[PDB]
Amino acid sequence: GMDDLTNLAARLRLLEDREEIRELIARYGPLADSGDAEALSELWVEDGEYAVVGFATAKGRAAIAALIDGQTHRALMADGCAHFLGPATVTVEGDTATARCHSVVFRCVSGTFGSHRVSANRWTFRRTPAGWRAVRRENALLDGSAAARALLQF
Amino acid sequence: GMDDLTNLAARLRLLEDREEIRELIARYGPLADSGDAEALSELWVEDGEYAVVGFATAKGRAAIAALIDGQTHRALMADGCAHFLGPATVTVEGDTATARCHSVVFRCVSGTFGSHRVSANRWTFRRTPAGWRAVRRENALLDGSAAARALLQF
Amino acid sequence: GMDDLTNLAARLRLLEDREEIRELIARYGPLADSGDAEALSELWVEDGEYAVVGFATAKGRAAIAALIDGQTHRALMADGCAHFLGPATVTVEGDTATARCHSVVFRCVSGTFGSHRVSANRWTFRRTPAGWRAVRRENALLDGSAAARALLQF
Repeated sequence: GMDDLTNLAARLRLLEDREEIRELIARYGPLADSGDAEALSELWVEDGEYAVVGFATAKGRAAIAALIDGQTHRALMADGCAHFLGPATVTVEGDTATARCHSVVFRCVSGTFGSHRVSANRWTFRRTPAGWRAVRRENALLDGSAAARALLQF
Repeated sequence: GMDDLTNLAARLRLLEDREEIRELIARYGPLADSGDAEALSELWVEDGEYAVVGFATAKGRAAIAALIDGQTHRALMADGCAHFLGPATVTVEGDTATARCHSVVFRCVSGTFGSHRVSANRWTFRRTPAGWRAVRRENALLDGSAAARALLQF
Repeated sequence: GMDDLTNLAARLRLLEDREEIRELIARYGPLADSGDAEALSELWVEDGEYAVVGFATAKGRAAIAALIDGQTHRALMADGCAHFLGPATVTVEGDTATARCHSVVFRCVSGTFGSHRVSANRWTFRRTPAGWRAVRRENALLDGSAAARALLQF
């Protein structure tokens, strides 16, 4: 029955699921920008992937952590950077979910700030015994590329 | 009584309302950037409006879809663009609601990214039998214009 | 018992807490950009603080309001500005909470838009009888400074 105890519990769980998924996505940028490679990698399942058009795919937590520990990212941190992910649209289906959002990498160059990359992202998630975790993130530049538009599309 | 079943149901409904409204707003940019004109227009009620200072107002779903199908927007998509809407403040009052947020249109020009427009937005919504839908969106540039500040104000 | 009435009430309260805290943060930028100094200051407890590296700390609501009423901020509003705060990560612990987010100040200069400041923020909150309120906000530029990275870190 609508508004009975079992119904409220199901509806609350759905809100909790969505809020957990949004929290994962909102933690990415702070963790990246502070260099917390291990914790960032732990947003994903152990064999999670992070794919970017024109890059080698990072497969598994060690590889994802190695992106944050890597030269290029560390140099970006030394310049000054923000990995700014916007509000996500989220769809939950049982024990899986999908989100889409934009991301901008802001970079400080010569004492002024600019937009180093502007991208689309599509994320997938699954419910694990320890909570929701990312399964795959795909990212592409919104530079006219076809892939970026496809990542956003429903 | 606080925390009784009826009270929990009312409080849960309010959270659901706010999350639905935030989800509408978060879907706008992905739908715009992927060119999904029909679905974007369906964020609004049938006779919904989208007003921008110094532009003709788009009235009705066909007119709102025609903005995304239009030359100017399609050219922006070919350049590479992100319609980046920030987190919204939301106020629900019964079966209506209001939200305010910022939006930035990022555009790729000559292989680098910039901020093509930076704007205020005020959105109104109503509860329909099929869920929350937008009624009116108003937008103005944060270029010193009076209208943009008024859109944000409480 | 999981999913009993008392358990649902506790879980709902936690969602409400997080949504209230997110709403405080989402109101900051609209209030700043519209010049609503009083209401902006009332996001904080009476003796709340707003600290920015290399600035005098604003202590108390009058001082926080005086930032928005101040010359520098008013000139920024006349140029055209957006105080764009991204999605926050939020952790609630009882009657206190912490959030981290990015902020970008967009500014219109000579009819085009740019990123005037890009910053890290760490916010603390407490539950008051009138709802959640900010206690301290700290902000630093993501220009390579150590403080900005520390604000983001978990």
